[PDB]
Amino acid sequence: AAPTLYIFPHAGGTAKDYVAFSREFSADVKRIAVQYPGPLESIPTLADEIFAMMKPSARIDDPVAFFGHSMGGMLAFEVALRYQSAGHRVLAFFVSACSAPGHIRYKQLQDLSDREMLDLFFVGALPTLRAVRAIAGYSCPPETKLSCPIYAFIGDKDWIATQDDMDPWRDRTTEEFSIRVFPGDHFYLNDNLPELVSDIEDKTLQWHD
Ligand SMILES: [Ca+2]
Repeated sequence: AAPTLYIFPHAGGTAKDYVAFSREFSADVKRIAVQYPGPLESIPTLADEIFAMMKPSARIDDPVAFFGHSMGGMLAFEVALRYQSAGHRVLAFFVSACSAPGHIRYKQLQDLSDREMLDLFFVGALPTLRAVRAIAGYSCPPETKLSCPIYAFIGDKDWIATQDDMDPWRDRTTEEFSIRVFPGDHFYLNDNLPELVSDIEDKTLQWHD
């Protein structure tokens, strides 16, 4: 009777990084921050794992919504697709600082995890390098779409993800699409937390009943 929002963190991001984000929401929305298990993994296989653990947390009748920042955007989209095919009620999908899924698969994911030689044109760089491998191996067919509205959010000074690469998220939905630009870089949300959350909450409760 109260919608539940699933929070998908960025590559290297934990559920603890999204405590401040979740705190900004009122009691009208339930928040479940996903914690990732962590040259063997892809976005769809990780989404299959997340979906298996996540499905029992909400009843088939329960209204659910998804939020993803950066890599979390690709995973949240993939888990939302699985929820829809399973017959769940997906209200909306909120994608932040994440490019729209590409249609081709790049064979640059067969490089060794010691990409230090190729990167030099250390342990702290491993999570970012593993994400590049998962992103270059991630593709989605043009026909694969959600039947719920998509809300895109981007930072004006983000070079990793721009309005141009976030715009094709409109083709990943059968319904409404909206894109909002906030001042900031790849982690713009830290400085725009009240306005971003009030926007997500308003839209989640709007589609809820
Ligand atoms: Ca805050």
